[PDB]
Amino acid sequence: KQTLLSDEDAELVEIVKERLRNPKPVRVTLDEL
Amino acid sequence: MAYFLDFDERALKEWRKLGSTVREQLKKKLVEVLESPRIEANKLRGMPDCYKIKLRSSGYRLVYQVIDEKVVVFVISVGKAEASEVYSEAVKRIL
Repeated sequence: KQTLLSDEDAELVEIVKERLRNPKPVRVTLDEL
Repeated sequence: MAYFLDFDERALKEWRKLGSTVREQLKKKLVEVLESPRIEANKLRGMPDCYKIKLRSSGYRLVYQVIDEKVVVFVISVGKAEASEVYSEAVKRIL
């Protein structure tokens, strides 16, 4: 089949977990963006 | 919106540093996930709670996490990250 996920994901996992430990989420909507 | 929208503080600044039309594309890809965010096709490799959306032509991407407890799409990363030049440039410290 081959995966839809790839070697890009290998980088995205380190970025997400990095910020995840202390990102500070701000509650918004798309209309206000 | 079924799911609410949340953004990482760094990610707020991330959309500001990229093209205006680029962020709007991401926003529309967000309105659809805010209805149904579990797009298993776009799942990340390692984090089952996270998915990646990407812009076919623009080359930018967005990574979000689906928080069911708080019912919110929490975008963690916005901008360009990739596979290609990650290998090409690789490092800048220890060769």
